[PDB]
Amino acid sequence: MEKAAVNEDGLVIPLIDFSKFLEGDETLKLETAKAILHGFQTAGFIYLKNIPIQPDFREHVFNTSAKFFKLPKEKKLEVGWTTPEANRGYSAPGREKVTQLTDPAEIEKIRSAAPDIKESYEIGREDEPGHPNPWPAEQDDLVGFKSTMNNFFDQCKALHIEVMRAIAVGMGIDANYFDSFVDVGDNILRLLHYPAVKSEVFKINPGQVRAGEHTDYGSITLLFQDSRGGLQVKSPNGQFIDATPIENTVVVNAGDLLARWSNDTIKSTVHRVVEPPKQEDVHPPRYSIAYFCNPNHKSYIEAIPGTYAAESERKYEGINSGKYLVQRLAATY
Ligand SMILES: O=C(O)CCC(=O)C(=O)O
Ligand SMILES: O=c1[nH]cc(CO)c(=O)[nH]1
Ligand code: NI
Repeated sequence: MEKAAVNEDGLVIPLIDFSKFLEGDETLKLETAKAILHGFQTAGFIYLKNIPIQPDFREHVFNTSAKFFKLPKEKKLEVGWTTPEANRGYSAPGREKVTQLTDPAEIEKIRSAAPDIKESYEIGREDEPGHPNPWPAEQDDLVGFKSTMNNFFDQCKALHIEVMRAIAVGMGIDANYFDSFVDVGDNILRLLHYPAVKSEVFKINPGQVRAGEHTDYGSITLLFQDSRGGLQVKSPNGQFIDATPIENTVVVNAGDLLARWSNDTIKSTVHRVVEPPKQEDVHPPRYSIAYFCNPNHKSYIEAIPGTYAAESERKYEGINSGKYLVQRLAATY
């Protein structure tokens, strides 16, 4: 019913008014839920507008994130990312080093490699046994950092549950089917800062990007982006298409676990972040926030009802959600 957020090269990413799922009469609620599902089943991406998270709070959260990344290099490494099983803390991709152990076939590539021009900080739920968040010190500009981000984590946690309900309603299964699979909130709030960079850097280092192509791992990802642009989604014809920023929208995409969970009725689509499409000498800083939603780590993941007719259509063996994720997170090391 809304004009598509993206409509190019066979890639159609719908723009959906989420308040119509939450506040509509039964007919409108079903129409919206079906629009949401259909978006996931085709593009694997949707844009939501009029979500319960408020614009001025989102802007406060973006300012708060920007204050963290202005912190000195040493203060950010203090709260550094440790292990894949914690998946919490600060990181910036380093350049790989040639060493005595390295194979000479790889040396030409290692020297030419260009790491993503980004830095990140990841926050998990506060009360996970054995995995506390490495919070920075609450002083000067970072007073309120914790309470703000925990607040935002819980609002995104609520939105996750609501988007899965829309998926359930659109599938015509029990509206609350996913609740017990996602109620723990084993999610990851990834704050991202892509620093100001000269456009010539992308010519000097050919193949250089802001974020490498990938699929996300979990159920869904709530992606809040600023107005800079650069996010691209891969079309059915194999081309990366610009996911244009639209004010007060959240870009929502399915991850590999939901794809598998859905018996591949829902798509998990390749995406990346390159230079903004506009031509300029210097690209200003880009801020985004990726809230990775996952099934409960304890959840066992096998085909959702109504995603297959005969058992022979089930493409995948059952897996534990938690184990799967750590394998994805630990693979690159
Ligand atoms: O920054 C963005 O717009 C996308 C980042 C992303 O896809 C990710 O962190 O997984
Ligand atoms: O926890 C994470 N980290 C990174 C990704 C992909 O960028 C993901 O999907 N989930
Ligand atoms: Ni991603």
